[PDB]
Amino acid sequence: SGAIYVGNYRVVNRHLATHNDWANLVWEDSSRDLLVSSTTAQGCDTIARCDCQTGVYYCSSRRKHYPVSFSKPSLIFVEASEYYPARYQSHLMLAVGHSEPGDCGGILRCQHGVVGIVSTGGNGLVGFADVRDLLWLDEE
Ligand SMILES: CSc1ccccc1CC(=O)N1CCC[C@H](S(N)(=O)=O)C1
Ligand SMILES: [Zn+2]
Repeated sequence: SGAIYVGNYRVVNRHLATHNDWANLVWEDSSRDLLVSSTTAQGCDTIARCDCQTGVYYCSSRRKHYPVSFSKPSLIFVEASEYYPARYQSHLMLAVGHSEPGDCGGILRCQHGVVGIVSTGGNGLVGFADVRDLLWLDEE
């Protein structure tokens, strides 16, 4: 579990969105595994606006933050799960790092701010849904 709290937005994995998230929906995209809902309180996270390929992510199944090198946002086949059919997830970045199913939501960050959240992984991989292209998270 986990979310990004920037401005009056809450960014979560679409597959982990709550009823309250759906009832206060701003934007969602199944192909990216992302959903954004509106919040009453202002958040403290800042979004990175860069092309970094090195950063640090939080792994809840180890209670640890790990430095990682990650690929550029791309399309990558993600194996069928209880949440989506076998398919091409977009804007996804891969790294070598420990991950297990409930780690979705952990933040990946670089020197510029939050880069994205854990969405996939496996056999020593972890994948992140990028948010750096969502410029509207910084305003209104
Ligand atoms: C950290 S996820 C993980 C880790 C180790 C092993 C397996 C997984 C599960 C995983 O890859 N899933 C299941 C939840 C839905 C995502 S997604 N990206 O939204 O299609 C895909
Ligand atoms: Zn950066």
